[PDB]
Amino acid sequence: ILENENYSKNESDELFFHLENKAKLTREQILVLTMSMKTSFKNKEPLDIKTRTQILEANSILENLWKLQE
Amino acid sequence: NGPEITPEEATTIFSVMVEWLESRSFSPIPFPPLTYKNDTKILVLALE
Amino acid sequence: FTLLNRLLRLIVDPNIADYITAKNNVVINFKDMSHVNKYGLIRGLKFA
Amino acid sequence: EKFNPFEILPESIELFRTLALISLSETA
Repeated sequence: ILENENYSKNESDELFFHLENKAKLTREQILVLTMSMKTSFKNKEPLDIKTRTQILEANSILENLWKLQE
Repeated sequence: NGPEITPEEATTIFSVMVEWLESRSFSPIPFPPLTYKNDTKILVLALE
Repeated sequence: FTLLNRLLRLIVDPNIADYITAKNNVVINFKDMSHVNKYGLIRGLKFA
Repeated sequence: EKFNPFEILPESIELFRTLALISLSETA
């Protein structure tokens, strides 16, 4: 969700709703993502294609392994 | 009902402090060191 | 508190912020009655 | 039972091979 270029425009409340709906969270976790998003997270440079490919490949096999364990 | 702040309001609140402390060029308070000058002078004032 | 631990990590190293945040839960007892303090602040604390 | 233990055989050596990964081949 956080690397998606579509939400990255700005001033989109979509973020909080795809957090709550997509990757299950509770409000106390959304607030932490907001304030830590401000302190640490940095939108100045988007990631290189290399790390995006690697990341997607990892999310794939982690999601799939979790599905198998379930 | 859980917390009443909600993320969109916590955002507006947190940016204000972030910008205030960055504009003030404020260094965060560290953790008191094992070797510290004023430890004694802080204990006294505390304990009394 | 979920807002306090952040606003404090701005101003202070996290170990003191966590102490200050967890120190306010405690449990509150008056004779028979007991409740854990989730929400409000306890201003009977020296750092309050 | 034999086809299933065969799939199991490739699965254990596959996973133990995956624990050695410290990647496109092992990815696919």
